[PDB]
Amino acid sequence: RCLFVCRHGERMDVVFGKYWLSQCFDAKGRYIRTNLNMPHSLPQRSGGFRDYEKDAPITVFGCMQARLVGEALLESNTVIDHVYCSPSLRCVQTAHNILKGLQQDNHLKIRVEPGLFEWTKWVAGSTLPAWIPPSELAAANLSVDTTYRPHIPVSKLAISESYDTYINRSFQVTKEIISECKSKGNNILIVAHASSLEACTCQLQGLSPQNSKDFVQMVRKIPYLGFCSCEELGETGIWQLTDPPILPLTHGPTGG
Amino acid sequence: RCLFVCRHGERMDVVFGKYWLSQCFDAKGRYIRTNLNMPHSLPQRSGGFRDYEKDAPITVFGCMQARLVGEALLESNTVIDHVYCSPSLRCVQTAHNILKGLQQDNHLKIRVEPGLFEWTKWVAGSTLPAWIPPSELAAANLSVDTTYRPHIPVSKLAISESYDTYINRSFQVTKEIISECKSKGNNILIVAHASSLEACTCQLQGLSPQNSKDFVQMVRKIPYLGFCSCEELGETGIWQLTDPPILPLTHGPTGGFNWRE
Repeated sequence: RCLFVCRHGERMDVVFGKYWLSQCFDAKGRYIRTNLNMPHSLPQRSGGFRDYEKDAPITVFGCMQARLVGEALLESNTVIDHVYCSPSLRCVQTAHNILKGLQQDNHLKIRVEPGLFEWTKWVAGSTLPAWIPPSELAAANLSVDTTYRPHIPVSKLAISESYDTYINRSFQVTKEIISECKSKGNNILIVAHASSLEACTCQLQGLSPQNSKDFVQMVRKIPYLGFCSCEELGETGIWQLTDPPILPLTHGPTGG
Repeated sequence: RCLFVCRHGERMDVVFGKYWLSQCFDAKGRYIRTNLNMPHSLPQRSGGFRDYEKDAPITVFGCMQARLVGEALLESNTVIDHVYCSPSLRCVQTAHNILKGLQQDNHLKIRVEPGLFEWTKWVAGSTLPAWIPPSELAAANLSVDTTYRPHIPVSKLAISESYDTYINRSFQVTKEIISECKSKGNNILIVAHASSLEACTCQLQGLSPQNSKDFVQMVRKIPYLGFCSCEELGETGIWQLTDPPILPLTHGPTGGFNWRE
């Protein structure tokens, strides 16, 4: 009956900049944090830590943003039956932290859906990020479903894809998600990107999509852990926006 | 040995603005939070919620900033022997949350020192904030020492004091703190305001205070939980700024549009 879509939390490569790896990895490739907003450790990646550069983790405070949202869901008695995320490490980690907040991290298993990845035009670099595969994510103590069959496998995503291609895959993927969850629980959570909130829901509400210009402008409105909800109207496959089951989250920078 | 001075955590009245009380208290004075960065509850105050007007609490994120600082101190095996704070609720709550991170919120008792309050020129009106007295703080789940006799009681703070008066009293209170702790511990933590980092340590180190115009520019640069450290050279009474025993803490805002639709 309800679909919840939310943006990942605060990024290491935004707080500490594009050259963040320079401030936490030494010449031998040892992780040595230089700020309390950096995690105590980062999982070992199969391609080495240089894989972090196009696929950075959330910060300590990004983890907290996510946890507070999970706690809010719990306090509102909002049951989540199915949870999906983009393959980006920041989305997987946001989902895992929401599950911790919800006290469901030992029960729900996150379905990693490469079809939830953001518009690949925004991939900062020549090629797609070396996403940590679900088996390795589960090994890094992220509550991921290793058996989930993705609607768009990683190899079916195209670098620098068109806007129309991006929009199309969002709606199709969302519809496939809704369909497979249909008989098996009421509420679905998708943890993905700012673009996902617009792209996953636009045609779902029966609205016409916007040009890439209006789209990019709408995407800039979404805060970290920005959270929206839809409710299915009868059948139709038309969903209508609803007031979210939880309060919004707003904080400033450490500043100074 | 070491003197640590830090700024309080993120303020409710900064994030949610001057009129935050109007947002979260109804006409009957019931607190109803409207954002996940607002605490689940707030302490009852003697004069009702309007006492918050000039004395705002920290946010959920402010509590976490302070907790992480306390956790970091624990991880560096930095033992805090005495802890003082400004009588401002934001400073008291910050110090309490640091003690929680430090796992000392049952052992250390915070010494509320009105002498650590910021420059009184920054208080609007002709009256000081209605600070929660130490007895009522200890009662409101904040780990304060009700036995502590302040160096500068509330009554001894001047309304709209001059810059050099603020700088002098900061110097004087810090020396008095240092002196009373000498027999009993090695490390002192002061939890206060942006202005406190320089005001408490400048003359201690024999450095000249900046003019009040340069000072204010310097002050706005200090982040929430910004943390500095002075160390004493044996029994000389000579103090010098040192690298702090912990890492800095930096994060951004939620971003996007503050308000939609």
